[PDB]
Amino acid sequence: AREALELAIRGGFHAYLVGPPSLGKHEALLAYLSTQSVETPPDLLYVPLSERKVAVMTLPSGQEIHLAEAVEGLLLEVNRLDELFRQGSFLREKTQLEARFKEAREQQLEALRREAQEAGFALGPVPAELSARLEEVTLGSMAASAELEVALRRLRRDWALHYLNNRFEPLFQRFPQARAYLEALRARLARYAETGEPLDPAQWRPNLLTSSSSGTPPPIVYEPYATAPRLFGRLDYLVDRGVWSTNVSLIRPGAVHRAQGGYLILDALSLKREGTWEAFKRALRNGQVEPVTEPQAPAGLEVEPFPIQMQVMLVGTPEAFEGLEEDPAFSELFRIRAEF
Amino acid sequence: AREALELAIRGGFHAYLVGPPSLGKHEALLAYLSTQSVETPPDLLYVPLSERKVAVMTLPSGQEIHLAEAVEGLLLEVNRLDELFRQGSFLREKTQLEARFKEAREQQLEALRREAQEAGFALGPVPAELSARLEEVTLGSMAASAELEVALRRLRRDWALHYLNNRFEPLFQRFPQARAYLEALRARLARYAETGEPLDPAQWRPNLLTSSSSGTPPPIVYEPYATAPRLFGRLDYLVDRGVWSTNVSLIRPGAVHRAQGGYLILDALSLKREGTWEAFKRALRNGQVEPVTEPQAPAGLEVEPFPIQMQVMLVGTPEAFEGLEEDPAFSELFRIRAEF
Amino acid sequence: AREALELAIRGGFHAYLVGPPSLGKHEALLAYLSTQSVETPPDLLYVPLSERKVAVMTLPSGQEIHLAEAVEGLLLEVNRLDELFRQGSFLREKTQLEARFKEAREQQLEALRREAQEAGFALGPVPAELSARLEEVTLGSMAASAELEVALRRLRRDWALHYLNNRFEPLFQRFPQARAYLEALRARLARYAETGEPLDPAQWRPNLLTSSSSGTPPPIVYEPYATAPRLFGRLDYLVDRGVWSTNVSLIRPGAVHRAQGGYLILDALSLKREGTWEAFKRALRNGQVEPVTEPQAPAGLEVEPFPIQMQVMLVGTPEAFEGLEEDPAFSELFRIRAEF
Amino acid sequence: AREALELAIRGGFHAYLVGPPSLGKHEALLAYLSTQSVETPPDLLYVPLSERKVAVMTLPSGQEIHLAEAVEGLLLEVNRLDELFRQGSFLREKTQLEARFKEAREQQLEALRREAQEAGFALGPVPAELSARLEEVTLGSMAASAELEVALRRLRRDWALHYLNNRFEPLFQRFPQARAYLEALRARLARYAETGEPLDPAQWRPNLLTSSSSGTPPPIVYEPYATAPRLFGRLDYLVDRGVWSTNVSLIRPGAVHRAQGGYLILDALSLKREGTWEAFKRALRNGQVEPVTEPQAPAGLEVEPFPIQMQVMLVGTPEAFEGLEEDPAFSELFRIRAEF
Amino acid sequence: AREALELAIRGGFHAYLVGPPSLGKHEALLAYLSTQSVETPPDLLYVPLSERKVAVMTLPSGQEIHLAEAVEGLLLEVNRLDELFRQGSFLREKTQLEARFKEAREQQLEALRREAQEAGFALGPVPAELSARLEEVTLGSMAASAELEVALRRLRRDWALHYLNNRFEPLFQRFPQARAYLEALRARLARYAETGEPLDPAQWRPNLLTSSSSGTPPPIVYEPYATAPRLFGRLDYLVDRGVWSTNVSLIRPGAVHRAQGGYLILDALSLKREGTWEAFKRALRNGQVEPVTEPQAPAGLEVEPFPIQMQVMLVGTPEAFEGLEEDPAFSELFRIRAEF
Amino acid sequence: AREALELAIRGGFHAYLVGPPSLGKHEALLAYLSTQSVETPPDLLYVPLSERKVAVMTLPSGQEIHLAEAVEGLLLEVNRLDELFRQGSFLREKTQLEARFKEAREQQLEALRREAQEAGFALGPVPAELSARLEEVTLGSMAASAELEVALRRLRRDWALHYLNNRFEPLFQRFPQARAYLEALRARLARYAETGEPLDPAQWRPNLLTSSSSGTPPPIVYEPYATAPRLFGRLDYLVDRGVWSTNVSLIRPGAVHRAQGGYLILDALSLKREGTWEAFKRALRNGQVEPVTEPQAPAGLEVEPFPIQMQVMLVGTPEAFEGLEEDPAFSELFRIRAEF
Repeated sequence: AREALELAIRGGFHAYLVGPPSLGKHEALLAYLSTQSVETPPDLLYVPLSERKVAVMTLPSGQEIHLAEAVEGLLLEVNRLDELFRQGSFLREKTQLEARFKEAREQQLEALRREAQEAGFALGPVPAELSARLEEVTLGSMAASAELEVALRRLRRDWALHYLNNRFEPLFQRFPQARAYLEALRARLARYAETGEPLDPAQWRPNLLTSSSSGTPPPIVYEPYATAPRLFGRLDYLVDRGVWSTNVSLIRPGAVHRAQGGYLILDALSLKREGTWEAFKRALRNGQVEPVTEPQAPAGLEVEPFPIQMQVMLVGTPEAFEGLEEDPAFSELFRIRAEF
Repeated sequence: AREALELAIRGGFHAYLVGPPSLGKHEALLAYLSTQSVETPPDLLYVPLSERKVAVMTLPSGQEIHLAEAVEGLLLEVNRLDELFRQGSFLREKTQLEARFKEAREQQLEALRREAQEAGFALGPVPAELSARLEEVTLGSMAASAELEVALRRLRRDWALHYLNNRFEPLFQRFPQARAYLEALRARLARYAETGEPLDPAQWRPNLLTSSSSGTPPPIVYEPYATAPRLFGRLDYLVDRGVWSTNVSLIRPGAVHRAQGGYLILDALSLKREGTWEAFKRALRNGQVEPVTEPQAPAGLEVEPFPIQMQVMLVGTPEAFEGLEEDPAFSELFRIRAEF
Repeated sequence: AREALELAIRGGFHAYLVGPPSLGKHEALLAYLSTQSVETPPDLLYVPLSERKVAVMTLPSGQEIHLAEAVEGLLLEVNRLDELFRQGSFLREKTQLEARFKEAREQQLEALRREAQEAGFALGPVPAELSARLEEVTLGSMAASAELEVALRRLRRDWALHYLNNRFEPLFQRFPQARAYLEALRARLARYAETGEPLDPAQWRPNLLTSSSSGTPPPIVYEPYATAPRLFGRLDYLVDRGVWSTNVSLIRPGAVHRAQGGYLILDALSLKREGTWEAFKRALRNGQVEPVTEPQAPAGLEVEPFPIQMQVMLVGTPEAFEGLEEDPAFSELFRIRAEF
Repeated sequence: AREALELAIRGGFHAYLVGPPSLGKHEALLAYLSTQSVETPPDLLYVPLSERKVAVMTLPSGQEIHLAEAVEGLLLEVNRLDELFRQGSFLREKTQLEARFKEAREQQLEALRREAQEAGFALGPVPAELSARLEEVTLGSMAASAELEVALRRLRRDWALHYLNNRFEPLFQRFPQARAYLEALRARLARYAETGEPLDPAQWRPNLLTSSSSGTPPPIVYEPYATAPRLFGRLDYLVDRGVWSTNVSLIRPGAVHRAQGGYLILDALSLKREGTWEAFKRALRNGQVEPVTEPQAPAGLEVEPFPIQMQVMLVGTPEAFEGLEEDPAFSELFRIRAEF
Repeated sequence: AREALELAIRGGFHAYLVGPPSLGKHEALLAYLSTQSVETPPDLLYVPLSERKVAVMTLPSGQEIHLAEAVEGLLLEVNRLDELFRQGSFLREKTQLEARFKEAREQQLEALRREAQEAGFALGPVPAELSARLEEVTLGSMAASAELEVALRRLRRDWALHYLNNRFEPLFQRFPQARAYLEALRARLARYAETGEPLDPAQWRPNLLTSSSSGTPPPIVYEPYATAPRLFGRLDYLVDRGVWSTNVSLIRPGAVHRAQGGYLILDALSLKREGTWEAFKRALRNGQVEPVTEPQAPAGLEVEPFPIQMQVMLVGTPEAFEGLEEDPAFSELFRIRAEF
Repeated sequence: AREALELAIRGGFHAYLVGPPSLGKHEALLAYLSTQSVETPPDLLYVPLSERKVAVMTLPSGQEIHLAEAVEGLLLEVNRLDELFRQGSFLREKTQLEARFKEAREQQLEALRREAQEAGFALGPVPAELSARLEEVTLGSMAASAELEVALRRLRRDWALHYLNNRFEPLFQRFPQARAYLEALRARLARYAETGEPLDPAQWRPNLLTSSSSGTPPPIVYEPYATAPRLFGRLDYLVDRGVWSTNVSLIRPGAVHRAQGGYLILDALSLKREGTWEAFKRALRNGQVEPVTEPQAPAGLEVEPFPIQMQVMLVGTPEAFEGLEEDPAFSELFRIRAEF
C-alpha cells in the first residue's frame, strides 16, 4: 500500500494505484505527493530558431523568466537601430559610397556622350554600332544600381552588428544554453536593419510552458481527462479571413509539459476511453513527444519533440485496470502496483 | 658582413644589405638563402565564406592541394542532388504534401460552391455579402500557394542536407581548420536544392596563393619592382559588356603571399621610386595587409587582411639607403645592417 | 541506374536494386562495390566480462589480433602463479600467520587444560560449568580456523595482484578500450590464486567476428538465404551427457557481424520467404541486434546487442519487391531505388 | 619566546616549548593557540570498502555528517528490496523462467518415459543401456536446477540494481569523493538481494573520527600521556563466547585523528617514559600511521595508514628535553625552540 | 538627444554631446550617467615585478584591498626571518659547515707547516720551491673563504624559502592572478635573507589606482582640464640632495585610470587647447597608454602600458567641435553625436 | 630455476640467483637477459639549472643526443651577441641614453658654474653655503653614473633577449621537458650580454649518463665490485693549484645510472665485503640515490637524487647469501630466489 507507493517514489518507477469505487483517490495521492520533494527541475521550454523552427531549451531552474525579460528588451532594439541610421557618421559612409556609384554611372555616360559625331544625348539616323555602346551603359547602370542596393544593405548590416554585439555579449555569458536562440534573434535584428521588415513579437518570444519549480513541493499534475491534446499539448492556429497561420506562441502545453520534473497522476479509465493508450505507450518508450497538430491544416511548424521527464501514477479501480493489465507492455512500463 | 647576415637570419630580423654599385647582389643573397632551411610553413590561402566575403585560412603544410581537390568534388554534387529529386521516395513525400494543399483549397471551394442559393460557380445579381466569402477563399488560396512553395523548398532542403551531411562529415574531420568554409559550401549546395540556382565555380573555390613548402629550401621571393600591387597583391575585375564583377579567384598574389614562411628580398631604390615605403611601413607595423583594389570600381569584395610572415632583406648601395636612413622608423624595422 | 547506385553509395543510404529475371545480379553489384573503398572500419568484437556476461568491444582496425594474442599469454599466467606460491618468501609469510593462529588456539587450550581440578584433558563426573568453557574453545577454534582459510586466500590474492599488475600495466596502456575486459581477466586470475579453480579458455577469450579491414576493398557480404540466424548470428550450445552449457566462444557471427563497416547485399525474395522482414526492420530502426538463441534452453548468456554499421543493398526483380513495396516502412528505410 | 612561537605558527614548523618546573604550561599554550585560526580542515575519516578493508576518506569540511546520515538511509533500503520482491511484475518474470526450467526437465522426463518397452516409470530386469539415459536426465536435472538458482539470483540482482541506481545517483553527485565507498555499499545491497544475507550496520558505517572544524578556533589536542594507542588510535575487538571479531566501528581515534588540521600539544617527558619516541619519529617521517592492533589476535582488518596533518608542539622543562636533544633526528623534526 | 545618448550607452560607443553656450552641461550628463549601472569592473592596478619593472594586474572587483593588506604582512616578514636565524637548529647547520671549511684550511696549513726542514711557520733563506706551496695555500684559503660566504648565503636562502613557502602558499591560491608579483616578493624576501639588505616598502607595494566599483553607479570621471598628465597619469620623482629616484608608488593616476570600467566625460575645448588630441587619438586607437614622464630625468621605470577600458563622452558647443569635426579620425572614434 | 627466473622477469621483481662455486654464472644470466626485451626506456640525465644546482631530466628515448647538440649551438651564441652590439641601430639607442645622462650632469654643472659671484670653476675664500651645492652635484653625478651603467646593462639585456627568444622558441616546442633548463641557459646568455662574463661550457652542458636504449636488448650492467661510488656514481673535483672546484660534467655515472630501464646484475659477496648493503637497502627503499661526494671537500654541488628504475639480480653461492639471508629486509626486497 504505502510501502509500494514509497517504493515507487524512491525507485524511478511509474506506478499504478488500485482502490475501491469511492472517488477522490486522486485528491489523497495528491496530498501525499505534495509533502515530498524532488531534485530541482530545470526550466524546459520552447524557443523559435526561426519563424518555422521550434527547439527545446533547458535552463537552470528560475532562469527562464530572466531570458524572457531579456528577449522583450531585444525586440525593442528595432527602435535603437532606427536612431542609429539617423546618425551623421552613418549617413556619411552612406552618401560616400552613393557618390562612388554615381561617379561610375555618370562617367560612362560622359564617355557615351562624346558621340557628338552622330548622336546628340537622349533623355541621326542611323545607329552606327555605337548602338551596342548604349546597351553596355544601360545594362551596366542597372548592374551598378543593384550592386548599390546590396552594398547599402551590407553597410546597414555591418553597423547593426557593431551595435548588437554589445547588447548580446552579456546575454551569451548570462545564458550559454540559449546560445543558438540568441544568435537567431541577433541575425533577425540584423535583417530588420538590412530590410526594414518588422518583427512579429509572437514569432520570436520564448514560450514558457510551466512555472519554475524548486522541487518542494514537486510539480504535480492531475489529469482526469486523457485526450491526446491534453496529454501532449497542441498547436493552435490563427485563421484571419481565409489565411491560416501559426507560431511558437500558439503551442499550448499539455500534462507532459506541466508535470516536467515531477508527477503526473492520470485517470486510467479515461486513458482507455480516449484514443490514447497506444500513443502514451509510444511516448514513454521513446522518452519524448510532439504536440498534436490538425492534420491537413495549410500552415505548420517544425517542432522538436519534448522530452518526458516525469513519473506517472495511474489511478483506478481493479475493473478499470483489467483492459490494461492484459497488455504485456503494461507491466513493463508500470512495474509497481499499489493498493487503497 | 656574413656575420651580420647570419645574425639577421638567426635572430628574427629584417635586415638590409649594403654593397658596391655592381649588379646581381640579389642573385648572391639568393644563392646563400637557398642553402638555409626554415621551420615548415603552413599553407596560407584565401577562401570565400560567401560570394562577397573572403577569409584567410591556415592549413598544415601540404593539405591545401587536398582541400582544393575535395572542393572540386563538392561542386559536382549538384548532379547528385538532381538525381536525388528523381527518386520515387522523394516524389511521394512531395505529392503527399501537394495533396494536403489541394485538399484545403478544394474544400473551401466546395464550401464556397454551396451558394446554390444565389450564385452558380464562377470560372445573380446582386452579391449578398457572400462577396466577402469569395475574397476569403482567394486570399486563402494565394496564401496556401506560397505556403506550399516554401514547404517544398524546406522539403528539398531537408533531403539535400541528409545527403550532404554524409559527404561533409569526413571533410570536417579531415580539415578542421576549413570548418567555416565547408559549412558555407554545404549551405550553398543546400540552396541549390531549394532554388535550382547554379554555382559559379569561380566564386566558391579556394584560391591557393603559393606552392606548399617543406622549408628546405626556404620560400624566397626577389622583388626588383616594388609597386603596391606587386608587393600586396591585387584584385582583378571582369567587365563583360558594361557589367563589372569580381570574385575570390580574381585575387592575384603579391610578394607577401609568395614569400610566406620565408624571405622577401626587395630592391631598396625601387621601394623609394614607387609610392610604397609608407604603405610598406604600415604593413610591417600592423602585421597584415590587404590586396590593392581599384578605388571607385562598381564591384568589390570584403577581404580579410593577409598576415605578414616573412623576413625582409633590403638590397642596395649606400646611396640608395640615404633617403631611407633619415627616417626614424627605418632602423626600428631594419635592425641589422650587413655589408658587401 | 549507375547514378542511383552512386547516389546510394555517396549518401548514407540503404538501397534496392531492381533488375531483370536473369541471375547473378548480385555477382555484378559485388564486382562494382569491390572497386570502391570505405572509411577504415574499427574492429567490432565480443568479449566476456564474466562467464555469463558478454560485451561489445571497439578497437582500432587491426588491434584485435594483438589483444587476442595478449589474452592467450594471460591465460598461461596460471602456471606462473603456481611457481610464485612455491617461493620461500611467500611460504614464510604463510607459515608466519599459520603460527599466529596455532598460538591462539593452543593457548586457549592450555587455559582450558588448567582444569586439573576436576577434568583431565580430553582427546569427573560431573561437568561443573567449565562445560561452557569447552564450547568457547570449540566454537573459537572453528572461527579461528575459518578466519585462517580466509586470511590465506587474502594473502594469496595480494601476492597474485602484485605479480599480475606488472603483466597488466602495459596492456591497459596498449588497449585502453579493453579496460573493463582486462580488469575482468585480472580479477579472474586473482581468483585462481585464491581458489585453485582453473579457467576454461573458451569462457574467457575474445570472440573475433570478422577479419580486420583496411576499407579497400570494403567489407562485403552477400546473403542469398535470409534466415534470422544467418542475418543476426546465433548462440550455439554444448550438450555433454544431459548437461547444457554455453559461452562467449559459442556465439556464431551472422551477416551483420561480417559486413560491419561495409555492405550487405541481401536477396529480397529470401527476406520475404523467411520469417525475417519484421525483425530486420526492427534491427535497422534500433541500430542494433542480438544473436538468435534457442528459446527454452536450460543455459544462456547475457549478450550486449550488436550495433548495425553497414549499408544494405536489397536485390530482386520488380515482382520480388511488390510485397515489400506495399509497406510504408519500406521506402522510409530504403530511400534509393536503382535499376538494371 | 612569543616570537619563536609566532615563528613556529607562521612557518610550517613542529616546535618545542621549554619552561620552568611550574605546571600548567600546556594550559597557557592552549589559551594562546585557541585565539588563532587555521585554514579550514577537510573531514578525514575511515570508511569500509568491505567487511575487512578500511580506507581513508577526505570530504569538504562539514560534509561527513551528511554522508553518515545518507548511509543510515541506505542501510534501511533492505526493507525496500523486500517489498520490491513482493511485486507482481517481478513474481511474473520469476515464475516465467521457473516454467522455462520445469519444461526442460519435464520433457526429457517424458522422453525418458517412452521406455514403455522395458521399463515403467520409477519414483525389468535388466537395464539395456537406457541405463545411461537415466543418468543423462539426473545429471541434467541437477545442472538445470543449479542453473535456475543462479538465474533467479541474477534476476533479483538486476531488479535490485534498477531500484538502487535511483537511490545512489544523487549520492554520487553529492559526494564524488565517496565514490568507491558508495559503490561498495551498492554492491553489498545488491548481494542482500541475491542472497538474503543481512548487513551488520557496524561493518558498513563510516567511522567519523573528530567533529568537523571551521578552523576558528583551530583543532587542538593536548596529550599528557603518550602511549602508542593514545597517539595513533587503536583497534578494539569483540570476543563473544570464544569468537573474536572486529570491524571499522571498532577503530578508536587517537591524537593524530583528533588533531587533524591543527595542533597537537604533547608532554615530552611522557613521550620518553612511554615506548613512543621511535614510533613517533617514524610517523612524522612517513607522513602517516596505522592504529595499534593486538599482535596475535585471531581477527583483523586491512587498514589504510592515516595521514599526519597537524603541527606538533612538545612541552617540557630543559631536563625533560636532554634525552631527546641528544638525538640528531630531534632538531631535524623540531626546528624551532621556544621559551617560557 | 536622449535617444542618441541611450544609443551611445547601449552600444559600445564613444560619443559627443553638443549643447548651447550655457555651462554645467557636464553636471547634467553626470546626473544622468549616475542613474545607470554597468557590468562589474575588475580592479586594474600597477604592481612592481622588480624595483624597476611595473606591470598591470587585473583582480576580481574588491580583491585589491585584500592583496594590499596581505602585502603589508609580507613586508614585516623580515622580522620573522631575523628570529629564524637566531634558532639553534640553524646555528648548528651553520657552524657545522664553518668547521668543514676551517678543517680544509687548517690541514693544508699543517701540511704547509711540516716544512720544519727549511722554514719555521710565518705569521731560511732561501725559498726552495716550497715557495709555490705557500701560494697554493693562500689562493686556496681565499677560494675556500669565498666558497664559504656563498654556502652560508645558500644556506640562509634555503631556510628562508622553507619558511616563506608556508606564508605564500595560501596567497597563490587566494590570488592566482597575482602569481608573478607574489613570486617577485618571495624572491625579494629570500634575498633579504641572503644579504641583509632591507626592503623599501615604497618599491614593493601595489599601487591601487581607484576605488573598487560594483558598477552601480558606474565609475564616472569628469575632466575639464585635458593635459597629458591628467588624462594619462604621470610619474613623479624624488630629488633628495642631488640624487634622483622613482618607484611604483610615485605613479599618479590620471582619468584613464580612474574611469576604468565606466565613463570619462571630457571637455572638448580643453582637449584642443592643450597638446592632447593627437596623443588621445593614439591612446584610443592602441587600446592602451603609458603615464607621462619627464624626458631627460636621470631616473626611470619600465612601465607596462595601461589598457583603456572606458567609454568617452566629449562635451562642448558646436563651435568647440568644429576644429575636431574636420579630422576624419574624429567621427571614426566618436560615432554618435547627441544634442542639448 | 628458469621458471623462478622467468617469474622474476615477468613480475616486477628483484631476484637472487643461487648457484654452484663454478664461476661465470654472471656471464650465463647475461646471455639469457640479452635475448629478452623491455619497454623502451626514457633518457634519464643530469642537467645544470645553475653553476651549483643539478637536476634530473627525463626525455623520450633518443632525444638527449639532440638536446646536447642544441646546447653546443646555444653556447656559441655568445659570438652572435658580440656582433649584435656592433650594430649601428644598437649603438644609436646606446649613445642616445648616454647623452640623456651627460645632459643632466652637464646642466647641473652649468647651474653650479653660475657662482661667478664668489667661486670660479674648479677642475674665494670662504665657502658661503654653496658648499652644499657642490656636494649635491657630486653625489648626483655619481648616482646618475651608476644609474647609467645599470640602464646600459638593462639595454643590452633587452636586445639580447629579443635575439635569444628567436633561438629558444623552437627549442621549447622541440624539448618541453627541458623547459626549466633552457630557461636557465637563456638567462645565462642574457647575463653574458649584461656583464661580458664568459660561460664555462663544462658548467652548462647536460651530462648524458648512458647511451639511449630501444629496449631490445635491455640495458644490462654487471657489477662484480660493489663499492658505493661504482653503484651510485661519484662526484669528481678539480684541484688546480690549491683551488677546489666542481661542476655538473664532473659527476661520474655508476651502475644505477647505466642500468636505468633494465637489469643490474650484482655480485652478492662483493656487496657484503664492501660497505654497501645498508646504503643499497636505503636506495631501493627510497627509490632514489645521490652520487658519492668527498665529505669535507671545500667545493660542492646541490644534486637532485637519481631515481632507481632497474631490476636487480643478485648472484652468488648459498654460502655468499647466508649473511644476507638473516636480515628480514632481504626477502622483503628480493622476493624471488632462483637456482643453478
